[PDB]
Amino acid sequence: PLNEEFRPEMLQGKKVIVTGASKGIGREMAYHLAKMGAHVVVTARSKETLQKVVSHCLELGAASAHYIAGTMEDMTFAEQFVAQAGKLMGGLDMLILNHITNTSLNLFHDDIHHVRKSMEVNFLSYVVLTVAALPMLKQSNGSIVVVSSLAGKVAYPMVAAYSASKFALDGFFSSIRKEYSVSRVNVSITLCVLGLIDTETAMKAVSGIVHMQAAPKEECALEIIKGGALRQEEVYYDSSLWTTLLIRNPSRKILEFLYST
Amino acid sequence: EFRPEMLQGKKVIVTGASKGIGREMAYHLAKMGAHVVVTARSKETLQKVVSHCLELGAASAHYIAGTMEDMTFAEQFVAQAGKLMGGLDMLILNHITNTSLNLFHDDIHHVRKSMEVNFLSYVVLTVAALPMLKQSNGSIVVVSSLAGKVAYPMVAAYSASKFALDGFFSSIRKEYSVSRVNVSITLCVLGLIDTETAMKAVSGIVHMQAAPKEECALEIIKGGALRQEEVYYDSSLWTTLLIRNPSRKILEFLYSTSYN
Ligand SMILES: NC(=O)c1ccc[n+]([C@@H]2O[C@H](COP(=O)([O-])OP(=O)(O)OC[C@H]3O[C@@H](n4cnc5c(N)ncnc54)[C@H](OP(=O)(O)O)[C@@H]3O)[C@@H](O)[C@H]2O)c1
Ligand SMILES: NC(=O)c1ccc[n+]([C@@H]2O[C@H](COP(=O)([O-])OP(=O)(O)OC[C@H]3O[C@@H](n4cnc5c(N)ncnc54)[C@H](OP(=O)(O)O)[C@@H]3O)[C@@H](O)[C@H]2O)c1
Ligand SMILES: C[C@@H]1CN(c2ccc(F)cc2C(F)(F)F)CCN1S(=O)(=O)c1ccc(C(N)=O)cc1Cl
Ligand SMILES: C[C@@H]1CN(c2ccc(F)cc2C(F)(F)F)CCN1S(=O)(=O)c1ccc(C(N)=O)cc1Cl
Repeated sequence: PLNEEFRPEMLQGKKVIVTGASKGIGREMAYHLAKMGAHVVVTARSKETLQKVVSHCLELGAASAHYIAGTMEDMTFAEQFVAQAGKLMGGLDMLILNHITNTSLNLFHDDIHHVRKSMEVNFLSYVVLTVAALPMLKQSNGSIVVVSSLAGKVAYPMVAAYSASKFALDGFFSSIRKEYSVSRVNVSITLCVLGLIDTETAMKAVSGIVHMQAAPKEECALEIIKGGALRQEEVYYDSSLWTTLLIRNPSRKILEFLYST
Repeated sequence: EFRPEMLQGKKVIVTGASKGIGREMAYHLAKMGAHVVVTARSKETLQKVVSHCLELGAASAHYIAGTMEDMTFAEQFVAQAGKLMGGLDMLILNHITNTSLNLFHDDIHHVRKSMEVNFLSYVVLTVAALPMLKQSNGSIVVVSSLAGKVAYPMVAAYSASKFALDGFFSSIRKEYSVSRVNVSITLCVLGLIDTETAMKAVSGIVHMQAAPKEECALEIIKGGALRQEEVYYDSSLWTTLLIRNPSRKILEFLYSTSYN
């Protein structure tokens, strides 16, 4: 990690992809990234909402802003979106995996279809994008940024499929970080553990069932960008203070030393 | 609190029961006088296991062969097994897709197969079995690993699938508490075990102390009989000590009333 204080200029001229960027934290990240003079390529499914975002980005001072629309249910699209984004920017420094299949609050009864879709979109596609991007990311000694959640560190009811997929990201990407450590690949992996953030999709899905405070999505977004710029292993963000301090697991840090050899 | 008589006449399914810990588990069940239905892809080996379970004092022993890459087989395998045994008390999810030790190298197929077999089939099996278990106030036992709790290199796809199990099955465990479904869920976090397949995979690259699979198998069954939420089993007691996660227990307890 960059033993250093975050500077907005760290992101100037940086060639950055942001997925699920048509709303919520994805949008806000893209805007922040634009104000810092980044080249931004964004994706999502709705081209309409995507274009609007691209408008707002160019004004803000984005060195370049582009969009590509498609669904990450389709892995062939996943792959091509990254090569195409590479084109539009002339390389890739930071890859921001953020999109998720749309979810709500339910007791799991029989939806094996929602479980697979969550696994494919929330997780597998992240792996596809990662493979697509790794080449460019090695040359630029860039960064992968992976947005996760409290539900991907601890267990909560009514978010089973979602939690499995976030847990799966932890498992896969943490495991990959260590491989890059051994094989000396200089590409940072940052896992971001977000508590409730006030996106319009979250507050819609939380209404009635859950009473808890939502942290701003604007600071949430900056915080994720900083964690990746500074190449941290993990980032925690949550309105509370209780929360953010327990997330770190030193005993885990301890056992991961058994391999060291 | 545990005593072998707990599993006498209990109806039990063991998956991946043709080799390693799965075979050992079926054998313990047989001694204990359980009704057992076992599975794997190979009928030849399942046959050998079934006759052995009988010699060991099994109240009943039968195999059903098929691949858990097929969610239709998985889902019918449970219907068929349950109807055979007249019900079901315990479901022991244990099988995995063939895995070896290598650096992730763009092999997305392996990552997906691992999610399919290691994680998703466990869910289909569970859905299929839930009505019978609700009826018997039975139990689901999920066999996981250290890589399902912590990050290691050379096991990326595998860890992903096992982490998946923890996040999914712990989440549903909370759900049953609250919807008063009396079906226990046990996650078993096992370090290295001396199964032929583990031993062939983990060498001669490195090697730590392998605990014995007969012990492991039994601790898994015990964990399940006693309805515990997690079971840890490793060669080193220092390792077992470090597996537990109190911060998590608190974050889940805190946000327990958070609310409804
Ligand atoms: N906000 C929170 O309370 C909270 C809490 C914990 C974790 N997180 C994490 O934060 C991240 C963003 O959350 P959010 O609430 O901001 O998300 P969101 O508002 O629901 O939107 C995420 C984006 O993903 C896109 N998307 C949906 N399906 C897609 C698909 N099949 N292929 C490609 N893109 C797709 C959506 O755009 P389209 O509909 O146009 O496709 C959307 O822009 C997620 O990774 C989430 O897990 C958020
Ligand atoms: N042994 C260890 O060092 C270790 C460490 C940590 C965790 N674990 C956990 O312990 C459990 C058992 O491990 P193990 O070492 O005992 O495994 P194993 O003996 O090598 O084999 C597991 C079983 O799964 C079956 N199987 C393979 N592919 C299948 C498929 N596609 N569909 C249905 N069944 C299939 C195999 O039978 P067929 O080939 O005939 O299909 C076999 O009976 C696993 O969940 C593993 O994650 C083991
Ligand atoms: C309920 C929220 C938002 N959610 C989310 C995000 C984006 C969406 F689009 C939809 C959702 C969801 F709510 F429907 F799941 C994902 C899951 N979580 S979370 O991990 O941020 C979380 C935070 C705090 C607590 C707590 N009780 O302290 C519990 C949880 Cl699960
Ligand atoms: C290597 C073993 C056995 N393995 C396994 C089991 C059954 C199989 F069939 C195949 C494998 C595998 F090794 F090939 F993945 C699954 C993964 N693990 S483990 O999680 O028990 C483990 C134990 C100790 C260390 C450590 N070095 O401190 C690391 C790990 Cl990942």
